[PDB]
Amino acid sequence: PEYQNIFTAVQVRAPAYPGVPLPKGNLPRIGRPIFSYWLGKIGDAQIGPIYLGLTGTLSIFFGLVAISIIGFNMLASVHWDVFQFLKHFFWLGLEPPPPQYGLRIPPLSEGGWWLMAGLFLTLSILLWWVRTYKRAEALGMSQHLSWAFAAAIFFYLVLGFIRPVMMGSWAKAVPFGIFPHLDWTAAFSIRYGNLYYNPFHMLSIAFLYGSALLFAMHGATILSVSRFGGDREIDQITHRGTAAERAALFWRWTMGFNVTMESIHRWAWWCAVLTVITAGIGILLSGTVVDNWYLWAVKHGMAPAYPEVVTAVNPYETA
Amino acid sequence: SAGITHYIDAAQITIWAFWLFFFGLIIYLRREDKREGYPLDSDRTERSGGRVKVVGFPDLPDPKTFVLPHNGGTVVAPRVEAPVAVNATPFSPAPGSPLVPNGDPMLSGFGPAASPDRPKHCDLTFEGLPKIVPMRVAKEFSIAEGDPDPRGMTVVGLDGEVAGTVSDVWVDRSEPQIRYLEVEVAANKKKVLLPIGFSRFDKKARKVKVDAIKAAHFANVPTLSNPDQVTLYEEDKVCAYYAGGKLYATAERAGPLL
Amino acid sequence: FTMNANLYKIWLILDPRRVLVSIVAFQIVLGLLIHMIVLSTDLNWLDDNIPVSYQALGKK
Amino acid sequence: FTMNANLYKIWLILDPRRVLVSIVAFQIVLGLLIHMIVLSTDLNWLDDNIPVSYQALGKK
Amino acid sequence: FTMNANLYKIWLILDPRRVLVSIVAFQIVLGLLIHMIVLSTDLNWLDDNIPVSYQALGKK
Amino acid sequence: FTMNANLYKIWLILDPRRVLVSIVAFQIVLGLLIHMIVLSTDLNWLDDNIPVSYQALGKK
Amino acid sequence: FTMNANLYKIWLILDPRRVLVSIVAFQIVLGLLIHMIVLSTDLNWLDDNIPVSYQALGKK
Amino acid sequence: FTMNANLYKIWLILDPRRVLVSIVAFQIVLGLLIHMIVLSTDLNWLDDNIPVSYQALGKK
Amino acid sequence: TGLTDDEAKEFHAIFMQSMYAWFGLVVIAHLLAWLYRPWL
Amino acid sequence: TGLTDDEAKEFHAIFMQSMYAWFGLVVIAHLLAWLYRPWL
Amino acid sequence: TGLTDDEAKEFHAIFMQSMYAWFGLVVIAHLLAWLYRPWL
Amino acid sequence: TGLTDDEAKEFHAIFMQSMYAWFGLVVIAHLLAWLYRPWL
Amino acid sequence: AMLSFEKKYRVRGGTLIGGDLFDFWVGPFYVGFFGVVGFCFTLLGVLLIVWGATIGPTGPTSDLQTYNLWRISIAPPDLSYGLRMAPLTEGGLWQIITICAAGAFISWALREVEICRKLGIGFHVPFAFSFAIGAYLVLVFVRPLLMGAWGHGFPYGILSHLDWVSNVGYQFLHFHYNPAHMLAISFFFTNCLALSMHGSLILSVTNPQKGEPVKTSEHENTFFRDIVGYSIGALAIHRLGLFLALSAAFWSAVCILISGPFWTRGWPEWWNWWLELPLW
Ligand code: BCL
Ligand code: BCL
Ligand code: BCL
Ligand code: BCL
Ligand code: BCL
Ligand SMILES: CC[C@H]1c2cc3[nH]c4c(c3C)C(=O)[C@H](C(=O)OC)c4c3nc(cc4[nH]c(cc(n2)[C@@H]1C)c(C(C)=O)c4C)[C@@H](C)[C@@H]3CCC(=O)OC/C=C(\C)CCC[C@H](C)CCC[C@H](C)CCCC(C)C
Ligand SMILES: CC(C)=CCC/C(C)=C/CC/C(C)=C/CC/C(C)=C/CC/C(C)=C/CC/C(C)=C/CC/C(C)=C/CC/C(C)=C/CC1=C(C)C(=O)c2ccccc2C1=O
Ligand SMILES: COC(C)(C)C/C=C/C(C)=C/C=C/C(C)=C/C=C/C(C)=C/C=C/C=C(C)/C=C/C=C(C)/C=C/C=C(C)/C=C/CC(C)(C)OC
Ligand SMILES: COC(C)(C)C/C=C/C(C)=C/C=C/C(C)=C/C=C/C(C)=C/C=C/C=C(C)/C=C/C=C(C)/C=C/C=C(C)/C=C/CC(C)(C)OC
Ligand SMILES: COC(C)(C)C/C=C/C(C)=C/C=C/C(C)=C/C=C/C(C)=C/C=C/C=C(C)/C=C/C=C(C)/C=C/C=C(C)/C=C/CC(C)(C)OC
Ligand SMILES: COC(C)(C)C/C=C/C(C)=C/C=C/C(C)=C/C=C/C(C)=C/C=C\C=C(C)\C=C\C=C(C)\C=C\C=C(C)\C=C\CC(C)(C)OC
Ligand SMILES: [Ca+2]
Ligand SMILES: [Ca+2]
Ligand SMILES: [Ca+2]
Ligand SMILES: [Ca+2]
Ligand SMILES: [Ca+2]
Ligand SMILES: [Fe+3]
Repeated sequence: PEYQNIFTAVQVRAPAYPGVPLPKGNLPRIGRPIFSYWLGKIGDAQIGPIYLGLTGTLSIFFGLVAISIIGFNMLASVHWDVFQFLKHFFWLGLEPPPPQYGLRIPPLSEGGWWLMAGLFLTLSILLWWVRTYKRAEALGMSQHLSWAFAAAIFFYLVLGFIRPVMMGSWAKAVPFGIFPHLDWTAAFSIRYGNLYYNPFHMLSIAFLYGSALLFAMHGATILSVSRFGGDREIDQITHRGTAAERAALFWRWTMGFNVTMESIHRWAWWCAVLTVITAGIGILLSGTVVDNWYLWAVKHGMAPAYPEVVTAVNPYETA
Repeated sequence: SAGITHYIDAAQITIWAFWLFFFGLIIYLRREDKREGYPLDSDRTERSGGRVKVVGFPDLPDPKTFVLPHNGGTVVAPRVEAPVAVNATPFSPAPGSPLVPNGDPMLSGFGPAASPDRPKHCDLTFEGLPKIVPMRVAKEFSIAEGDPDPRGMTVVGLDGEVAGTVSDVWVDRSEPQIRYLEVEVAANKKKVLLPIGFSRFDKKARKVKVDAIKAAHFANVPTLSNPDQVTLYEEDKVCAYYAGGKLYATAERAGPLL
Repeated sequence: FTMNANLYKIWLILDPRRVLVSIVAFQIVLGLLIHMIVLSTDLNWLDDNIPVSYQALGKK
Repeated sequence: FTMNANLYKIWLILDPRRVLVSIVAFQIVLGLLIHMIVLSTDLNWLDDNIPVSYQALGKK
Repeated sequence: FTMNANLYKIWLILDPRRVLVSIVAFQIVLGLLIHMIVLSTDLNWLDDNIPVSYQALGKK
Repeated sequence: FTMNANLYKIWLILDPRRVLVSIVAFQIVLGLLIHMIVLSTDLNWLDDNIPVSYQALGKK
Repeated sequence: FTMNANLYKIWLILDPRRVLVSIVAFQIVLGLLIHMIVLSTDLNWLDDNIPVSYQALGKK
Repeated sequence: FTMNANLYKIWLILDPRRVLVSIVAFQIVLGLLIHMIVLSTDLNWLDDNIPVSYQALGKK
Repeated sequence: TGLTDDEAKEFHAIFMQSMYAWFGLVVIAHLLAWLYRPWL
Repeated sequence: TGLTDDEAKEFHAIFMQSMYAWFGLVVIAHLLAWLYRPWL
Repeated sequence: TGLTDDEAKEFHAIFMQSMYAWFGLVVIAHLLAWLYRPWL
Repeated sequence: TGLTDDEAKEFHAIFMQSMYAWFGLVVIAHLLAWLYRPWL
Repeated sequence: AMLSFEKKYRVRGGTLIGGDLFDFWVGPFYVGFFGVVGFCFTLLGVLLIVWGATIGPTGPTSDLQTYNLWRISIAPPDLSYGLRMAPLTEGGLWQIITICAAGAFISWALREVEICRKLGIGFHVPFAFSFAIGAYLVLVFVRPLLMGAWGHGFPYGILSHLDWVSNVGYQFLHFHYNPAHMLAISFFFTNCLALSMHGSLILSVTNPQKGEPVKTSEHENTFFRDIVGYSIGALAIHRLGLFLALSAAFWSAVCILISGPFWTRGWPEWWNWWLELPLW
């Protein structure tokens, strides 16, 4: 346990905290809290209780159907031979409906199960979003999490709702497969002229990167200032403290400007939530609005120019 | 992004739609980034930026209103805070130059040892009891089954010499954890609190190593008003004292290495 | 409802509100599911066969 | 109508507020999802048959 | 009836809340994991043999 | 249970509850696991020979 | 058996409950493992050969 | 117990409890790893040659 | 738990009526279904 | 656990009759299908 | 632990027995199994 | 550590011995193996 | 110009090299030894990067030489020179400029170091920033070195360094199958999943519903305990994050390094070791 506020050297335990009182109508928490010395050596040790109401139960049950369907077909292709199942797991996956069905409901064989397990996974998330909304207002909390989770969901549906349907073919939808879905994103790009030139795709990376960047700063800074109680952000947001009182000066002296203990968390939010925002878009545009982002770039004089040390002929025009 | 445009299409009709929202959001943020600190104090080096300006690109925002919980006051952001005090003299009449700590920098309360006057009250839990308290009050808290007990270990010091021995540790009701250590200085025989952040463990020799300040410095550590609860005011002024050591506990530290 | 007699005792050990929500939800999926698993196979009644093709008399 | 005399009590164990707005949504999606399913595949009341003129005299 | 002799003492170490709940789950999933896999199997009933293809007849 | 007589001792260190429940699970999965594994390559009464005819004959 | 004349001392440093539960699993896994690996290439009595070919005899 | 005279001292610095269980994990893993690396290439006794294709030859 | 035999029993019938209500509402669903397009 | 011998034996009994309730309703289930579509 | 020698045997005996009920139950299962489709 | 010279010797003896028990077990298989497909 | 609470922190000392000399503040920034250093690299490179836009692929009069930020590019020398300095024109610029990158990045960290040394804060930030720099030291030094050619580096072109990422990527076919690459990716995603979660919660407890007080850590814990059960902890997240962030980069560094020096075949194929396992 090296102390750079990395691992809690000495842990202590108190009676299982059954969460704070909820409002009327909200079922009582369930689950006997557990304690883990190891886990707790990372952060908190106590576990649960967990809430589970209508939306919750309706969700945990819903999406649990999709997962089954998927894992089922997977173990199905392997001819129910677990041996080869745990072998080709990565490869195994529930493929979408063939283009010879458009959007029509295909038979369980040719793409059916996918669609089904899809809607069950589509609503499973939409429903889960409400589940979170019910956990916010029940605690007088705001909906910053729902707003974000929403954004993510946006891009999630772009991969099936808004784009595929806008294309008129369930073929342009990601498959239920660890590896095969990697090929999806692998093919999509190839199909649309290289996402490197797709504007939104870049903007989105700036976030996948920025995101990682900030937390690398914040998560760190808070620790570096964890000495002066820099982890207790809440009472810091209310009445500024010494932690946040030097915590900024650092950044200020280093990069010139800075933000407040609260402020930053707002940047982080928009630097992360905006990630998928530029995600669903960059994909909502591809296939529909644009078809070849390479020529699209050069069309606007984007694509860089390189000398010609290597070039190939074209047997088509020739022959 | 080109100065002149000869091509028009939907893809690009949405891109700019973003940058506008972006150029706007970045401002929204900036505004918030000024709810603590500004306005500035001097003019050592005339605000630098592509476009100077009086106080940044975005005008200061409107004071937000924070309703603390029960039995609490109210906070506003931003707020007009009265000027602080500097117990240091300018190393040079030239702007920007640092300020040398007067007297013993270990307690000059400047820079590393310098801490703002936090509310001379105490943080509480959801119900209303002082959040951070000593185990001598936390009748429920016990050392994790297995993890070695701190209560009884001898708190060593920077120079190595022993400064005292732990008599108790302060746990946190709100967030189960150990935040402070009720250390019993040998010199003054007083009882000062020790922050986790500076508290290091050596379960082998039953000690709580500290590179912050020397064993002798543990003597005049910002005392606490009520030994049954730590005040936010003092709490922040506490662990700040140790910080000084991080840069004053030895002339060599502040001194260059090369 | 004959066996209902002895079955009444269950309420004393399990929270009634649970078996209700767990089931009101359990049926939700099952229903949305069946019409689905069925409409996708045995008979896609909506637009697979009868009635009068919305494509034939439709598209034309 | 038989069990009708004994179901009003359903309001002593299930808070109304939550059961109302919850379903208000329950249905919102459901129906918003029906037109959905029916429109994509079953039949396309707008583009399928009539009025044939809009796009027959439109696409031309 | 044979084993039912001393098997009552079981509930004395195994809570009923446990069994009741897990049992439902197992028997639920387990069951669905049968019509399911078996369905996908030859003896399918929805669209395998009979009702003999009427879709083909009625549709067109 | 012949030599199992002396084994009585096992209970003090092999917690009852745990041993029973846990073990009850191991089989649950295995039971299916096996049936699945055998059902895979050896012989598949579900899709191998008869009395299955409705599947193939009934289809075409 | 002799070599074990002093082997008793083991239950003094090692934790019985642990050494037990551990092996409880190790052989549990070692076992399912082997059957698995052997049944893979060596002799796959399932789909490998006779007694009968319910599949090659019954299928065809 | 030849070297048991001079090397006894080893246990005073080496915590008996750690090295014992630690080494245990090793060898068993080394063993399972070896069989693995060997059975795979050198000769896959399970699948490689004799006794005989009882399986492939015996079946078909 | 958290209830006695009295309040419990009552719940058993009241909901039971609505329960079979399902077995009935869905039995009429099938019986009229099997009538329309016989399955199997 | 959480109970004594008394409450224990009572549960087990009713709990059984409820289990044979299944086996019978399921065995009769299998059989009805067994007659219709013969597996194996 | 948490238990003593006296009930150590009682839990021991009740559980051991049942275990053999399944061993006989399933051995029989593998019996009708071999009867139907012989394997190996 | 956590002991002395005397007690340390005791463990060294029981441990060491039973160890050969293994090498003895290993070699015999290495050799019963080398009997079969003498690798190389 | 200082913040309402800046003056009382601008202490003298805590310098690594020649501090007293440059020990001062220029506006909201700090200089010191490393302060001047980085600058000496900034303009010496930033301008060279411009000189590249000026000059161009072949010449300043060429038709290739452009100023479009998108088309701008500063590619390294051929793989012929390997570990040799190529003509400033034919790869020289990149080579030199890059040497300025390390001088800027590293110094920038070192500068942060003593900066923290003054605030008596933790050296987390810099140590964290190290990884980023380290990752760079891999995409230009480590990798190229084990490849025997400074030409293996990536072009300094806003969009130009994307192609270098496409080729080197496909150079191993479907670059999506890289173990380290995948792993790393997960982290980048987890991280973003963390931010979207952390930042959100804070704002959701310090700015609750209308007519509501500022929630406490008492809620935070319950909140995530009612949606998924467990709550990592206050600083825990600030730990977890820092972890993900670094881990994301670390595993990535490995990701590209292994690609080439430690593997020439196609990544998709590497996974075969799992297949050719005597178990299936
Ligand atoms: C990591 C693997 C590849 C790589 C793959 C990608 C991919 C894939 C993408 C980028 C993208 C970007 N990359 Mg790159 N990039 C690499 C290494 C670098 C290095 C480097 C020093 O090593 C730099 C400076 C950049 C810089 C950049 C930005 C121009 C652009 C925005 C990213 C972002 O938002 O991050 C988060 C951080 C911030 C927003 C804050 C700071 C970043 C600023 C905005 C960028 C300034 C760069 C500037 C033009 C350099 C000259 C400065 C002079 C003083 C003028 N890349 C390596 C070789 N890079 C994205 C893009 O759109 O490219 C066109 C994109 O999609
Ligand atoms: C492949 C060739 C055959 C075939 C050959 C076999 C063989 C051979 C066997 C089975 C067995 C089983 N088969 Mg079959 N089976 C076939 C086709 C099928 C089909 C089908 C749809 O086609 C189905 C659905 C099944 C279904 C089943 C299961 C009913 C049964 C597995 C029980 C179990 O896992 O207990 C798991 C165990 C436990 C949960 C707990 C342990 C049991 C203890 C003793 C009792 C519990 C005590 C407890 C502590 C007290 C509290 C009580 C409650 C838990 C609250 N078979 C084909 C035709 N089948 C097995 C069987 O019947 O065993 C009797 C078996 O050996
Ligand atoms: C390759 C050609 C041969 C072959 C050649 C060899 C060779 C050569 C060797 C083996 C060995 C082994 N083979 Mg072989 N083997 C073949 C085919 C097989 C097949 C098979 C399915 O086909 C199997 C399952 C095995 C299985 C095995 C293992 C039994 C054994 C490795 C044990 C081990 O790693 O312990 C791991 C170790 C430990 C857990 C602990 C260390 C032991 C100590 C001394 C005892 C523990 C002390 C403890 C502190 C006291 C507490 C007691 C309890 C732990 C509580 N072989 C083919 C036919 N096999 C090895 C062997 O058996 O040597 C004797 C060996 O050297
Ligand atoms: C598959 C072949 C047939 C067909 C066969 C069947 C069969 C067979 C059945 C249905 C059933 C349904 N069908 Mg149909 N159906 C077909 C085509 C359709 C089409 C279509 C567009 O083509 C549509 C829109 C529907 C629509 C529907 C739904 C109205 C209904 C789903 C009920 C349900 O499970 O709720 C899920 C359940 C619940 C939410 C809870 C359970 C209800 C309880 C008893 C009441 C709640 C009590 C509560 C605690 C008290 C408070 C009340 C309020 C919450 C305040 N069918 C085709 C033609 N359909 C089911 C039905 O409606 O039976 C009556 C049914 O059994
Ligand atoms: C065909 C193309 C291949 C491919 C080929 C490659 C190749 C080739 C590489 C990667 C690399 C990476 N790829 Mg890949 N990749 C593909 C598809 C993907 C997908 C996807 C969803 O499809 C994802 C998420 C990723 C993700 C990633 C990252 C894990 C990794 C970049 C790591 C990093 O953190 O560098 C962290 C950052 C840096 C090195 C830059 C250092 C930052 C410096 C110190 C700061 C700059 C400051 C600046 C000067 C100031 C700006 C301010 C201005 C003054 C205003 N790839 C496809 C399949 N990928 C790279 C990698 O593995 O790197 C290890 C790599 O080399
Ligand atoms: C695991 C580490 C994560 C991380 C952490 C991190 N980054 C950091 C820090 C930390 C802790 C800082 O403290 C520092 C910072 O912002 O301090 C205020 C920083 C920083 N992270 C930055 C960028 C950055 N980080 C990235 C990634 C990450 N940063 C990781 C997720 C990425 C990418 C590619 O995803 C980028 C682009 C900077 C904003 C900043 C460091 C700024 C700095 O020190 O700049 C020094 C140099 C100059 C200003 C002048 C450069 C001119 C040279 C003479 C020429 C060099 C040429 C260059 C190589 C060409 C680039 C061309 C491209 C456009 C193709
Ligand atoms: C074509 C054309 C017409 C051109 C015109 C050109 C013209 C006019 C030019 C003149 C203008 C000029 C020259 C401008 C130069 C401006 C320059 C050089 C600025 C240099 C500064 C610089 C490189 C800054 C980099 C900043 C970056 C990229 C940061 C990335 C991370 C990020 C999103 C930061 C924003 C939010 C902040 C400040 C986070 C830091 C931060 C973190 C991370 C905490 O954890 C924390 C905890 C508690 C309190 C505060 C903080 C805190 O501030
Ligand atoms: C009165 O007493 C009271 C009641 C008070 C208290 C307590 C009573 C107790 C505690 C009674 C306990 C009874 C017990 C504990 C009986 C236990 C017997 C056990 C646990 C026996 C376990 C033996 C396990 C052994 C010997 C395992 C050996 C495994 C080996 C050698 C494995 C080798 C594996 C290899 C080489 C695998 C290779 C993998 C492949 C083949 C894939 O490699 C190619
Ligand atoms: C003082 O207060 C007093 C005590 C008076 C109480 C007042 C009480 C009141 C008002 C109480 C009201 C209670 C009510 C109204 C309760 C109503 C309850 C109902 C209607 C319950 C209905 C239950 C229905 C059940 C449990 C149905 C179960 C169906 C099952 C298990 C179906 C299984 C389906 C399967 C396995 C389907 C599989 C599909 C395939 C085969 C495809 O899977 C592969
Ligand atoms: C007042 O106090 C009172 C009277 C209440 C005390 C109460 C006492 C009570 C309630 C006592 C009750 C005791 C009971 C009921 C005990 C029950 C014991 C049971 C049911 C044991 C069941 C055991 C089932 C077993 C052991 C199955 C074992 C299967 C094994 C180990 C299979 C191994 C399989 C392998 C390795 C398979 C490999 C498959 C391949 C290798 C082919 O996969 C590739
Ligand atoms: C047998 O299984 C057991 C019981 C052992 C359980 C084990 C299960 C396991 C191991 C499951 C493993 C699952 C895995 C590995 C899944 C991996 C999934 C991956 C990698 C997915 C990747 C991407 C998926 C995407 C992008 C999915 C998008 C889905 C969409 C957009 C669905 C949209 C659905 C819609 C719009 C439905 C609309 C309703 C209709 C069709 C009616 O509207 C007309
Ligand atoms: Ca595919
Ligand atoms: Ca049929
Ligand atoms: Ca058959
Ligand atoms: Ca066979
Ligand atoms: Ca050889
Ligand atoms: Fe934070």
